[PDB]
Amino acid sequence: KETAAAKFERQHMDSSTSAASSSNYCNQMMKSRNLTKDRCKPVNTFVHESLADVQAVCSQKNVACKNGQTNCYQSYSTMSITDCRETGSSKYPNCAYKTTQANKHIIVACEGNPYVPVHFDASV
Ligand SMILES: Nc1ccn([C@@H]2O[C@H](COP(=O)(O)O)[C@@H](O)[C@H]2O)c(=O)n1
Repeated sequence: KETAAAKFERQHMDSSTSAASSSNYCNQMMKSRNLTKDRCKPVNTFVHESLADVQAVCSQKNVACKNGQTNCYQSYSTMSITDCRETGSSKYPNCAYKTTQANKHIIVACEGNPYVPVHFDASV
């Protein structure tokens, strides 16, 4: 279908912009990245840093993932991110999201060879 690494890039990377522009940023990106195609994905984070900088997190601070696995890594520094959260009124297929732009550390799960990000765990 799509490799685990390519799925993570499509769902979470937005290196083209340095930050969310408007309050309509999530509504647009969630659709263009096809995250509202069968349902409205409730939460989704987009990272505004280069792909190389995001893949480097895999060799930074090892921490437990929310599920208890230990292949999660936190960035040593803060990164520009956009948190997208479904609104209380939102109803598929008319998905509506609330956009929050912020600078935070990210936590990702990595796997493979090369060892790259395959899952977005959280923003701290
Ligand atoms: N801060 C967060 C928390 C979760 N997520 C996304 O939400 C999805 C489900 O998250 P949980 O597994 O934490 O419920 C993850 O697959 C990840 O893509 C996110 O993108 N940003």
